[PDB]
Amino acid sequence: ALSPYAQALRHVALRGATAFGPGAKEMELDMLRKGTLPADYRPPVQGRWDDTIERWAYAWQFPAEEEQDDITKSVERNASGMQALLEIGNKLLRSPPSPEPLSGKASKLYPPVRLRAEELSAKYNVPMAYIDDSSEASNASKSLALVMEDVGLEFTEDGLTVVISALSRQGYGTIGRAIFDFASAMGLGPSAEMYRALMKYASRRGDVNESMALIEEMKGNGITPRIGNWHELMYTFYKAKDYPAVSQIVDNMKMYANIEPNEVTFVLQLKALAKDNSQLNSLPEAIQLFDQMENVYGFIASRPHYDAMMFHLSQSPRPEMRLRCEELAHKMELMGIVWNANTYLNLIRSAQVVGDVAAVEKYLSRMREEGIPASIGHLTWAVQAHVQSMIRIDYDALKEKDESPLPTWLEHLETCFGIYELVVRRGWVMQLPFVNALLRLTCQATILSMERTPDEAETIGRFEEQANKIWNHTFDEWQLQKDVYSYECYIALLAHQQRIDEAEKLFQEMILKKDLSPSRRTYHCMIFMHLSSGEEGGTARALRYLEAMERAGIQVRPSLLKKIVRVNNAAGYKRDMKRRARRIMQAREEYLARKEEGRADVDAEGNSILEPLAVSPTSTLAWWEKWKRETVSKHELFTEEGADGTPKGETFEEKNEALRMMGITSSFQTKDLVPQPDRQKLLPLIRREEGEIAGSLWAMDGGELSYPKDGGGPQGWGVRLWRERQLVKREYQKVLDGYRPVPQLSTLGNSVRTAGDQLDIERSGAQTPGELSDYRNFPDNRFDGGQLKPESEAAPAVPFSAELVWQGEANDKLSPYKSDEEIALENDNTFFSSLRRSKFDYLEKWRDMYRHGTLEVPEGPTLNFGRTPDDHKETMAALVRGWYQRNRKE
Amino acid sequence: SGKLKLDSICYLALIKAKMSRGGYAEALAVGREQDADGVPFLPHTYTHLLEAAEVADDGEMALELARRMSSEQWPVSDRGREALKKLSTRHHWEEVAEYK
Amino acid sequence: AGCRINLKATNNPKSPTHTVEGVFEAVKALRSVSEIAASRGKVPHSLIYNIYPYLEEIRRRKGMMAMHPPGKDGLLMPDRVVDNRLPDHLKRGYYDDVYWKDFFAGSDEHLNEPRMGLRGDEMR
Amino acid sequence: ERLAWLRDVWAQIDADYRSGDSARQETAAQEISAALRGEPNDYMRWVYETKRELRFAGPVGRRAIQEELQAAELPEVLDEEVNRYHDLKLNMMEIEREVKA
Amino acid sequence: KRLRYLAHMQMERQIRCVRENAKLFDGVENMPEAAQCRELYEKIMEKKTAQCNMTEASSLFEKIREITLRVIRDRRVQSAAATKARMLNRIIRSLKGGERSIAEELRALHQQRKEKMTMRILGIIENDVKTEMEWLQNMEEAERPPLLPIPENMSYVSAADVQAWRELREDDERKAANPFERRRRTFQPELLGQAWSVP
Repeated sequence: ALSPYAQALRHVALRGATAFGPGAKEMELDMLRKGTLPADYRPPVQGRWDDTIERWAYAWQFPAEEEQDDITKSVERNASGMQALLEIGNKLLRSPPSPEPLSGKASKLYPPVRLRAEELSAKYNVPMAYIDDSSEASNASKSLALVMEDVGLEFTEDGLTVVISALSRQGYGTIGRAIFDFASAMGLGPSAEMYRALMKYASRRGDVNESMALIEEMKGNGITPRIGNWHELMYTFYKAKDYPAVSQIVDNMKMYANIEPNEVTFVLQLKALAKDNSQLNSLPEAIQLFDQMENVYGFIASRPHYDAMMFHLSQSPRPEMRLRCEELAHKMELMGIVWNANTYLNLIRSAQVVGDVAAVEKYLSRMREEGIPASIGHLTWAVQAHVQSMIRIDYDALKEKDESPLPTWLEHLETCFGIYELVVRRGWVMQLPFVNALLRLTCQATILSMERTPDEAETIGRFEEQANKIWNHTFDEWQLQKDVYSYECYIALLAHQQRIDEAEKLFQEMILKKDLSPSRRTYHCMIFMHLSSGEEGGTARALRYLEAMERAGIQVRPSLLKKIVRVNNAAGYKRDMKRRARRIMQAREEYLARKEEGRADVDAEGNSILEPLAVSPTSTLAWWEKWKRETVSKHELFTEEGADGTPKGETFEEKNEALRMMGITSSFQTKDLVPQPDRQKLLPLIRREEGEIAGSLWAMDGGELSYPKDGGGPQGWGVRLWRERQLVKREYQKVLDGYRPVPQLSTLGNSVRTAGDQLDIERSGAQTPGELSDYRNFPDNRFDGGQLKPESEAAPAVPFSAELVWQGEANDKLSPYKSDEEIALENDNTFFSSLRRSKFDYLEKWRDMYRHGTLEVPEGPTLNFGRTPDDHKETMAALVRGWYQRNRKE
Repeated sequence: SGKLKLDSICYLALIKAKMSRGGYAEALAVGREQDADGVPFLPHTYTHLLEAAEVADDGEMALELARRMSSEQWPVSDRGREALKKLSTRHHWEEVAEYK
Repeated sequence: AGCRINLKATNNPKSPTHTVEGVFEAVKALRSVSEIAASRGKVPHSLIYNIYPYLEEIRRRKGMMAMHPPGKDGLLMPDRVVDNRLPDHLKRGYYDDVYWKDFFAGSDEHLNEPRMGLRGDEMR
Repeated sequence: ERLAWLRDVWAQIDADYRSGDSARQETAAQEISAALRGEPNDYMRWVYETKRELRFAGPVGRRAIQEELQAAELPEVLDEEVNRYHDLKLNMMEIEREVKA
Repeated sequence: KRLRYLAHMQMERQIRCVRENAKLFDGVENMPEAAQCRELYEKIMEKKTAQCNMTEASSLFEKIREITLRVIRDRRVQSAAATKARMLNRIIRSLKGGERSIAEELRALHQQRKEKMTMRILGIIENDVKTEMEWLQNMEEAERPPLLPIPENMSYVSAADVQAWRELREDDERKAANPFERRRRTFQPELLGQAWSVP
């Protein structure tokens, strides 16, 4: 991951002065001319035939031109023609002409520039629009024809279709319909293409009712709805966010309309399935449809097909789907379809869904090298990649290693904030998804902090403060409007904070005030919040949300149902604790009210009865009895109960206070002081495979012993110890392979070691064989007493090779997001990096400078590695002079 | 305050408490707070706000409340009309603004 | 699994090679649920599990506007109706404030004219 | 990633070869001949040995190794390669040849 | 990191300097002068305590300085820096005028440098030999027969000890009865699994 400038620098550093000399083929030509070309080398014998061969070989990746010459787009860009068409349409709408012969000159609206016209048209099969009778309608038609000719369209059905499509794309539906009606009345037949041009206006806006009315009108006018009309209907439903309707229209078109789908139909279906969420099999349906198009129909996938399929596949975190997306991209580049912004966006999406910041940065660097300028969406999905990586952090392994994830969280947050600073410095207009990604990052950071470090309240407060600041200030600083995704993120944060009042307040504000449709993620968050809340009616409110989803059409998933069941079963604990707390408070009140209010060996008949002898006063059972009888009552341990419906005493502070009131000093003051037997890696394996290694851990009185038999045989001590030693050997093999840390020094190991080893271990105080190795290999770090110094005392040398451009860019942490111009200005800011900007452009410029003598390049490889063990030393030796020249001041 | 999505009844209760304590300017401030929080003004809120505003002699507040009530076309009550005519005559705001 | 072998039709029924070949051919001719679901275009889990949301997977994909009843001006998405997307437990208070104008706001005649009077007195 | 690193290494080799200096041409030629005949690279053996040493080294020693090699363009070597190389048995015939020589 | 490395280098150089100075002057701990210097330093510390109470010894400082300088002078320890400052300067200034003399000076300097390099090779060889030989000697001494313990008087617990330990025994019994303080007793030795109660 390097910028093209640093890549060119590393190229020259690796190739020395040979890079700017003749190429490999030039050297081969020189050798062939000299006659000393080696036999194994292919000789450049015939220039023309070699050129033809190389061109034939290169032709297979040659990209076919997919440029479309859109006449509609040309009409739209023609501003003067647009206003002429608009004024003509306004005239035709407000004051429609009249089919009278001598009205053109009488009417000032359409100034001019026997035999019946209708009879002539009927006899000669000609439209009434081509007849000049000095009529008002004739003048209007002539003006329209002149305007269309000026724009570049003939006054015919195709030209009318083009102009109506151009109008409809830029709104003006009424004007387009007026022009369509005028053409129909002037005899230019209202073809299905003209009806599609009309339908474009409704399709862009998404008016399903208008599109269906247009279809019905076309049917009633005796005109069969064609494949283009059905495509426009499908696009109308897609823009109206009814995606299964597209598939339904496709099925009905195949069955009843009997129209064979084309590549455009397949692209529309793929888009609809990509954005569809009504059924869980949308991705398998899209994959099967793509295979059907490839094999049965015999079509060849184009850029729209590949983009739609990659966009759909970059939505699932499954590695199989990610591999499919990568294979599709590779096939696209092999088939002569050069990658572009959408392709890189799809790749970044596929990487970010699984949380590969390295892959995202590699994609960004490759895009920068290939010269495709990064857009705002790529940075947004890079931020999303950071969010997903923070989610995917292995917190279990971090806890096992006793490592705080806070530095990693801070690193991710500062990287994303640096990206935001770069965006605001570049002058780009701030997009809503970028701020939404930042808000999601802050909310997820707060949630992860709460889930992983519940005791460190300071970082949780900082994360919540950042999230609140973003939500309250950034959206209206950049004049942006909060959307469903931003509401989803903030409501998820509130739900995890268990602020149900504020969460529902935001939810109903979003529904009623701003008229937004909450996402399925928002519904899931609300349901899970209410299920986790132990208060009465929580599951009732959760079912209310679920039935709201059902009656609003939100997808209900078996994963959602399973998680509902699991979360309800889990929150049963909190529900029970609250229910017990209610009776605890009642009992405390009754106890306070009671406080305010204020023969052993002879039976009833008088006979002497047996009595058990007194137990030993020193017995632990007697101690427990006396402690129970003499300690404070359970009602006076805590006066006020917990903050949220639960009894006090769950926190360690409250537990220690209660034990102190009961007269017991808790040895486990902190949570970490508990042994935490879930971290054991060796004992659980032995218990799982062989048996209870302890044996006498659970013994009442000479019973419940897990020990081998006395006799021996297959179930004896020898076999038991042999199997245990085999398991320990397996664990030691893992340690040697590096899957486990090297163990410390044991008493048995020390007693086994040689006398010198024991002596140096004792005199150094080393706890590990690694510490022993350090003590033996660094004699200078020994105290005069023989003890080894702490590791912090030693400071290793810092080679200057880390100051190289590529070395400093490797750990930049912001270079992949930085544009190449920014990096060039940051590093050089001179004519040496002035120059599109690419590694080969830099190489050409530097070669010209070398040939003109304005650049000094040392002959031989400046950067050396991979061939000799002492290669970094030679690199430093060759770079010392340059480092000193760079660092000295004159 | 900032936790439950309070409604017209709650804001009217707050206005009633303010007017009972005599803080008519406080009641107008509560009305402004409700407007900022986005809860729409119902006819009871309009009547109470007109009473408080035209007792406290807040001409601009009365103008804003009356114009918004007219735009929303809520049915005006007898209490609102009788508490409106007082300032409508004293300040002549309707007379000078040609507002009906 | 359960395997049944019948080699009566063969000339030599006591043929271990026939037995193993038949078993291996039966195993070879077997499709996995993943392959079947991929061929059909369905989710593999929605083929062997009894969950009621899976019932939607065996229907034909059709539009939500068509599935749900139409609105006032034509077809309408079910997510565009507040009475649909808003849970019933939250339809009190602010919802009533928002929708008060749908009942108690309008023209003076609309608000004051009694609609429950005699409507045929003139004819009578 | 390994192929990119090796491409850079062989770019260095090609720079030595196509240069024109006699010694550089000779060393590049012998390296190319060894690679074509499959003779193992001593650099990879050194990398495996130093990776195992870094794995089994203590805090101070491993920190010194890491800080000294932070700038060297060492390949990204999985621990499996190091384990394989270390577990490969020694060649007794080569040992005999070396001791006799 | 560079600042830490430089500070570490300077600290290690100073440590080696002070350690070699102590090694060279290990023999200056001679009783006659040591007693006088100890008495003078005791007087100096008394003066320092008087100053602290307030909140000369300069003559004592000068006497100790003279003693130290005379000891260093009679020991006449070689100074490598002085050798560099003297020999090189003398030969340069003496043989600068004559070109052949400066050439023979250069060749003599080369001979000295070669001898120095051979000496440093011998030094690293000597250090390696010392380390290996010490390790081998320790390995050989792993088989050293143990020391013979000296005999003491016969073990016995007296009635005075019993009377003085009665209260400790009672307190430890109470602790043993307590499930929480049972492990925190003062005298709780165990042979195998049995704690030895106070006699």
